Amino acid sequence: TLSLQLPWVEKYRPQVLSDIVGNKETIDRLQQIAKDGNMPHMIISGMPGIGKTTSVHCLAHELLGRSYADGVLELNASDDRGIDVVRNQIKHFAQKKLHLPPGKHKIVILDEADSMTAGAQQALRRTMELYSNSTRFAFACNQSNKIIEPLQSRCAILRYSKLSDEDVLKRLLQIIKLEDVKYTNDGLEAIIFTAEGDMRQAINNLQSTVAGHGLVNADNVFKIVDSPHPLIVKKMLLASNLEDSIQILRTDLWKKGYSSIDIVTTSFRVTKNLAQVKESVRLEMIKEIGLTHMRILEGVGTYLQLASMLAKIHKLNN
Amino acid sequence: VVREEDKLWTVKYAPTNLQQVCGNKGSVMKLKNWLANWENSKKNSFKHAGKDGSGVFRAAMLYGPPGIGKTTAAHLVAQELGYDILEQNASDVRSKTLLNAGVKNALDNMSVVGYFKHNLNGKHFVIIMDEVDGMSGGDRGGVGQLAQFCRKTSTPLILICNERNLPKMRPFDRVCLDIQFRRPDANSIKSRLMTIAIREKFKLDPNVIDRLIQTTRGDIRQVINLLSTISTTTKTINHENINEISKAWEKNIALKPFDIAHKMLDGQIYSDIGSRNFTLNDKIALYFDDFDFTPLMIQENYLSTRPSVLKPGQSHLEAVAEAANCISLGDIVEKKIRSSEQLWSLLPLHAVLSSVYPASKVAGHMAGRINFTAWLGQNSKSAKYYRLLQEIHYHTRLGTSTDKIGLRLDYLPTFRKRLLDPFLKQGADAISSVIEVMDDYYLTKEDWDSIMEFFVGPDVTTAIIKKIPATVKSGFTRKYNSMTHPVAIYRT
Amino acid sequence: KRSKENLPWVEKYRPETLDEVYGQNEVITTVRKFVDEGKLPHLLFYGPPGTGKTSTIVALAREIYGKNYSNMVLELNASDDRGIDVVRNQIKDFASTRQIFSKGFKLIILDEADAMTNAAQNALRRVIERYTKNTRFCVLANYAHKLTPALLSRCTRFRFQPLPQEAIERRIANVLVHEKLKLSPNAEKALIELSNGDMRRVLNVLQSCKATLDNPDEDEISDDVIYECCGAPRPSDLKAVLKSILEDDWGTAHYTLNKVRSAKGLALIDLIEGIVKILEDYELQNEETRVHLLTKLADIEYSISKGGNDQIQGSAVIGAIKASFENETK
Amino acid sequence: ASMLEAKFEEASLFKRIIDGFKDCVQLVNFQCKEDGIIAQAVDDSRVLLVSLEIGVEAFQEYRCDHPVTLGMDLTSLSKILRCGNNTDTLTLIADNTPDSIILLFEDTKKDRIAEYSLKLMDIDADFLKIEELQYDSTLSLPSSEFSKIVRDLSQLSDSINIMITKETIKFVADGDIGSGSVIIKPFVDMEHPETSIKLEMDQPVDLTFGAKYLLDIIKGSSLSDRVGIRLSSEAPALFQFDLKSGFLQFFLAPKFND
Amino acid sequence: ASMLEAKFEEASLFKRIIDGFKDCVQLVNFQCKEDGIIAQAVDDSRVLLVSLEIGVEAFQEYRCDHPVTLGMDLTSLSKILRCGNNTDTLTLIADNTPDSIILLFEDTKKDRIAEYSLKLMDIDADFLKIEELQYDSTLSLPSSEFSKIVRDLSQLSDSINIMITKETIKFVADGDIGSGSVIIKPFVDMEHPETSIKLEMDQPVDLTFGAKYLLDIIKGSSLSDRVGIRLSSEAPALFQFDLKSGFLQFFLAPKFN
DNA sequence: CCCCGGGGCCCCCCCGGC
DNA sequence: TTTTTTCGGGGGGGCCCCGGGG
Ligand SMILES: Nc1ncnc2c1ncn2[C@@H]1O[C@H](COP(=O)(O)OP(=O)(O)OP(O)(O)=S)[C@@H](O)[C@H]1O
Ligand SMILES: Nc1ncnc2c1ncn2[C@@H]1O[C@H](COP(=O)(O)OP(=O)(O)OP(O)(O)=S)[C@@H](O)[C@H]1O
Ligand SMILES: Nc1ncnc2c1ncn2[C@@H]1O[C@H](COP(=O)(O)OP(=O)(O)OP(O)(O)=S)[C@@H](O)[C@H]1O
Ligand SMILES: [Mg+2]
Ligand SMILES: [Mg+2]
Ligand SMILES: [Mg+2]
Repeated sequence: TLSLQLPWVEKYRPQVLSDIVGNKETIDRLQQIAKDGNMPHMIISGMPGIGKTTSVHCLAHELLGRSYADGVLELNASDDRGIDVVRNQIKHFAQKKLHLPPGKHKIVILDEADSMTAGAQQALRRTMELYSNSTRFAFACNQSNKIIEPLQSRCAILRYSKLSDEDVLKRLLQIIKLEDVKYTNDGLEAIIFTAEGDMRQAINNLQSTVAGHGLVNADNVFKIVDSPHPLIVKKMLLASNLEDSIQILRTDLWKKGYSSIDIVTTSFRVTKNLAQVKESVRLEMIKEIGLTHMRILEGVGTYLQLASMLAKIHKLNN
Repeated sequence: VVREEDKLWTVKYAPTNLQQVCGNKGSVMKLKNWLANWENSKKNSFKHAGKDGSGVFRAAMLYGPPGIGKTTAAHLVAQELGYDILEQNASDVRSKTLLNAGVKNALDNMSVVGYFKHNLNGKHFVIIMDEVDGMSGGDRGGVGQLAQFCRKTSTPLILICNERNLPKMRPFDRVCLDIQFRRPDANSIKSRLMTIAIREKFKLDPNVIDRLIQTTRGDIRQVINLLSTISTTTKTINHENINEISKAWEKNIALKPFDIAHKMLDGQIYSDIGSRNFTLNDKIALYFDDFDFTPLMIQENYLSTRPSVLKPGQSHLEAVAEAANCISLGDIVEKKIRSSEQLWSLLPLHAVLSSVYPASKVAGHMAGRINFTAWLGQNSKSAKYYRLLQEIHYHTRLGTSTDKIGLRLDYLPTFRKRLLDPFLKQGADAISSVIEVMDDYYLTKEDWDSIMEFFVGPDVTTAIIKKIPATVKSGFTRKYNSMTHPVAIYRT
Repeated sequence: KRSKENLPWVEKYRPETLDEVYGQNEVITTVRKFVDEGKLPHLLFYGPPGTGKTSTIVALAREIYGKNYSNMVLELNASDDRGIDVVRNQIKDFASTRQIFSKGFKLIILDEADAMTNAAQNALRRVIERYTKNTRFCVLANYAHKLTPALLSRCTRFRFQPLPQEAIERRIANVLVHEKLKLSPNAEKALIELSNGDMRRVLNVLQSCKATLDNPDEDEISDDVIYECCGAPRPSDLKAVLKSILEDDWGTAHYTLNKVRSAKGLALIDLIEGIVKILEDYELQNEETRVHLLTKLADIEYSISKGGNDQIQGSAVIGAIKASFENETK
Repeated sequence: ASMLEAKFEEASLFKRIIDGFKDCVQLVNFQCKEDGIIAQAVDDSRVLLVSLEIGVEAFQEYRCDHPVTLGMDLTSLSKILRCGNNTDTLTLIADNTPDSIILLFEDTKKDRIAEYSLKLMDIDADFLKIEELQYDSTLSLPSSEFSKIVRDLSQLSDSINIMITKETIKFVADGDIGSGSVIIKPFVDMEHPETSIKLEMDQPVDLTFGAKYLLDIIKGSSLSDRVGIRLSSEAPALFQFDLKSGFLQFFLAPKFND
Repeated sequence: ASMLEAKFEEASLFKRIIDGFKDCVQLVNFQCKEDGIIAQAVDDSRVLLVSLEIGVEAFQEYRCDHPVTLGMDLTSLSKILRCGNNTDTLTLIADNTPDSIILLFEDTKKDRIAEYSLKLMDIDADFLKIEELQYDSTLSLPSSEFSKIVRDLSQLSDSINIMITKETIKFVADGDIGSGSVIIKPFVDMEHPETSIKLEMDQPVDLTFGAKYLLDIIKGSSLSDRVGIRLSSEAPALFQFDLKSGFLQFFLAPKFN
């Protein structure tokens, strides 16, 4: 079949700021800016799939109305954003003459700005300062640290947080009512639990479950979305008896096709974020995990190495 | 044409006069005095230093943290004295070729716009090279060209940067008059903040201003931006929202090496409650703020603390030994990372082995001042001496039977008794004999001097050589220069 | 390239249609359902080597486009340059342009995407998002830790399990029918045991076993043939070595190990691995025994991986097992 | 020098033919048979299809016993062809089960022989039938004018939109610095029947194409004085340059309208 | 398309004018009044000033209802102008308070029209009033001779010194690799009045100039066959190229003594 | 026959985890 | 209160030289 069904993440992409769930204070501030005007230079940072690009695009659209095509310059990682681009194309756009309503300005949307080089960011400083009377800059990124401090000083920082389960449930129920999707409470709970606050992941998983099995229940959802292996690793590391940990390693991870490198990296991350355990014990476990990781990187990616790592961790925890 | 209500406050309330700039009054006055006496220094060829000592520098270098007002201060001092400004920034191309083409021709050229506009100094150029820190590159980046121009220029030159303590700024070590801009005090900025709040018609508590200034870390521009964004919706900045505003606008600033070392070696963060507040992820991120120097600082400063995390029955020396062992393991991991395999995925592990774990084993209160790593200079000195040893060894290859290490450990102590001791004992009469030995091994006077520096401990030749009468050394030099000598490596 | 019979069995038996992919019924059924109703999302196939990921995606491409799929899909792998410039130009042009031949959607297959740099993966995000209406992406991977979270968020994940026993048996039966070969039940059991869920190993070992027979038309492949061609220890050898280690003195154990190894030139690594597998089923009273066994045997394996003295390593294995089991008494 | 022997009386014609599409594709399969040579290639981005045909009337002599497929890298072939003078005949030679192709430049007047060998490559490409389609609009115009228009419009945007309406052909480009639009109308001059613009329209069309691909395509103007453009909605655009015996065709897919 | 309509009979003239000084300045303000077009620009180094005047007589047609200003990036303008044929009539079209200008290339022998739109730039610069100054020395020489002299002396030194004295013009380019000296003697030829070197000399002058600015200036040699040079003791040197109805002037600030 | 535009190498400079 | 090692990738400056126009 040569036909394609439009993904719901695109079919139901919010078109106004009112349709964005979560981060109520930030969305309210953006709505106030849009209604009033005089948008300042801004940087929006957050985790994947929470509504940063959506928020920026909605703000630009509602601010510029019919002048969106002429007054918005969008550049992302898929485009060229080198020093030459910043020095010529962005500067030309900033210097461009364009009559706008009394309190509107041209907008440069640098999406995924954390991937820009230091030279381009340095070049942007004087362009931002000189033409602030007609152009304003909006950055969207996952890691705000990558933005050089001089740019951060000129921008307003609007940090986004993970969406709560309530907002995810609300959006999922809205989409279900729109699409007439048969569902059960356990299915939605499983979808939300596996999404981990990522709206895009939740919507994609729901659509995949509906396409593959129709009924959105726990069984079908788990048949589509696998159990997060980080939780399996956390269970493995916190097991009381070494036999239980070895059984988990052999049955839930090794026989499921997970590579040793993935297992060791996940173990390192989970041990790092294991606040329940004392810091010194975590440091010892991290040392052992690093030894095993180096051994695996040298090419000995066997199950015996992982079993030995588990045994050493068990000895440490005793 | 542009309505004043559509302008950013940082533009609306920009300092229009040198007396309107808050803070760093001393540096501003120093820059004003230096630029006002540039002609007087020129008449003296920049030789007679003045009362302030700013008479031997033909170019000023303003540096400080972001947002203090360096650019505005430089521009205002330029205009007040009547000069014409030729400003460049990272938005322009400033490579070797472009620098040699555009700005090189303006360092001694009259200003046509200055001629047409018309003070006695309105036809001259004050070149302001802003954002020199952004001049990415080495020899071709133009940084070296600007350093050279700071040594040769017929008109005043001003360079503005942020991090002067950067390797790329080394060519400017001593070429310019340094001028520091520091985090302005809260009192200086409070008047302007109150004025802006009054004009913008929103409630600002005078006490809250101090917390706001602390949040931005002395960044006036960021303070005004925060004020604008807060007043957008919340026009009542009371004491019930100080924490929320401060936490929403806390700039994420990468700590500097000394600050990283001080924070990592503090014993509070390694306590149960301190660890709960400052987590292990936070410590790893602190390492990642500067992963090239953090391990070096930890290694340098992990023996100069009073620990507060010692275990019952553990002494300071045992904790130090454990930290040293983990530092060695971290060094091995680092060797693994920077190899042909490029195993950068082990970088987090290194963070734990090189910095976090040893620091946690000796964390406490600093017993002194945080010192910069001494390994870099020692490594450079070792490389220099190894190059000298290689040169000496390959000069004497035809006569000896050994490797360079064998030459250092065995041959040189005996060479000393035939090269230096006879001068100390016989005096001038030891000249010819010494040269004879120098001829048998293709040794040059430079080789003699280099050899005389390798010795350590009880056989250091510095004072001994310095004590030789000048007549003997002069005779040695003259006799060496007045005769033909053999050559070993006759490259053609 | 004369005929299909001049190809190695791994390539000669590559599945051509989804119906020939075995051991992945869940994934195959789900993807077939997606394709039938035109509801194909962006796909990620994560799995260990030789499970059928590339075969499955190529078969899906054939199912969608037909015999001329090669000119209707954009396939890139580790052997090709996939830098940021390639993503910006070639992938972007393919994703934003109509098909030359048909009027259907466009498929991009980034095989071995875990070898792609972070910059290219980041550049791919907006390409994937912007052209979803007419383009779909398929990513294939063995190591998920090399994939950026942003890319993972945009794809629906399917895990290819290690091939179950039954799929391997059925594929072996097909191969035996095609090649006119006889396989004994014990030989099949040993082949499945040594495969570890990888079809390529099964096919290579079977081809070697066929080459090892004097008269393949009538001669049958037995477990002895499998062990000889693969040069692997027999279960009896492992059991005898373990019994000698656990029940005899040092001299007898050393002599038994040396004799067993020298009889067929076995490798110490294979003996260690087989003994570890056997010991994994032992019910041990004390956990310290298992801890010491695992740690010491892992150390010996790591040392062997770098070379060293074989005799010292074998004596180390014997001593480690003896010392570890000394703790079971009390 | 037994199976395939094909002599170009002028060695420059083959060089021009190769140069017409060497920047579009790299690996090309040449199928030589009794009635001449054919070739089909697809660009790496799979957006452009190049189809070349040369009949036996284009050779001074031509002999092929059985069909032969020669896989070549066009860069190496262009390098070899650049080593031949314009006054030398060029013979292509191939044998049974060939691993190489021989290019022989002969200058009888100077009695100069220059023989080169190019190793063949195994390309698994099956000639895909370019099924004929009843296009909505078909026009023909001098190649030089089309090249000039394409080059001028490529300076403004990376996409060029062609609109065919009753008695009008419009090329439009929109970019960061500005926009441009060139409008032409069918015009016939009996005095000089080489500058004429001919159009036959059945349904108006509007299609956008990448500028880089058009820039690559216009490089075939050195082969013919005229270019024929066939456009139809829901089908690739065909750009044909006619040779003495054969032709060079470019099938370019339009950009998705979304 | 009502406010400003300026029809050049030949599109080549405007392209030549732009190419004359597009390599010295980048963003230029063209003010169109009821008399013609005036443009003033200053290079990045603020050392060279470019003045351009085109009168109403230089157009096939000209109609400007109200005075207008247009800020243009010369790079984009040249890019557009290269799209016109030699035998094409050019039309610059603008409306009230324009955000863009329309360049129309029209052909009469062939019924083909090419319309381009150029986006205008917002340029904030101060118009310097260049009052007339009685220069000490006036010189008129063929453009080719001056261009050759400048290009010959440029590669020797980054700076060129012109000394005008009684019946003598000396160009010296002493540098690092070597030195160069070229002496021109005023003379008049009736057979070829377009080759004469004319010098009106009042006070001796010795001025040093940057070589790159002379290299940029010589690019205007195409516009005018003969270039004029007006020099003073310290005032900027004026290099003028005449145009059928108008002129292109370069004011260059001399190097300080 | 000579000058100018623009493709292609060549050389050097900086990053690298979550 | 100052300043190091290696592949591979990516970027950016610098020529070089073929081609095409005049
Ligand atoms: N707050 C939200 N409300 C409604 N839909 C959302 C929200 N966030 C994400 N989505 C949905 O998921 C899709 C993707 O959202 P995005 O805005 O692209 O997330 P993102 O923050 O830009 O992810 P990254 O950082 O670029 S990987 C949207 O089209 C929406 O359909
Ligand atoms: N000392 C100051 N007094 C008053 N306003 C200041 C001061 N410093 C900064 N500002 C405000 O912030 C704006 C920018 O000041 P700048 O002169 O650009 O500081 P800066 O140190 O040069 O910033 P960098 O180093 O280029 S990031 C000014 O227009 C003022 O509105
Ligand atoms: N499910 C399967 N069914 C039948 N044969 C298989 C299957 N999986 C692998 N094979 C066989 O092994 C060969 C390789 O299969 P592939 O599809 O290439 O596995 P793969 O997972 O893509 O390998 P990687 O990830 O590149 S190491 C096939 O040609 C088949 O002969
Ligand atoms: Mg996004
Ligand atoms: Mg500044
Ligand atoms: Mg594969």
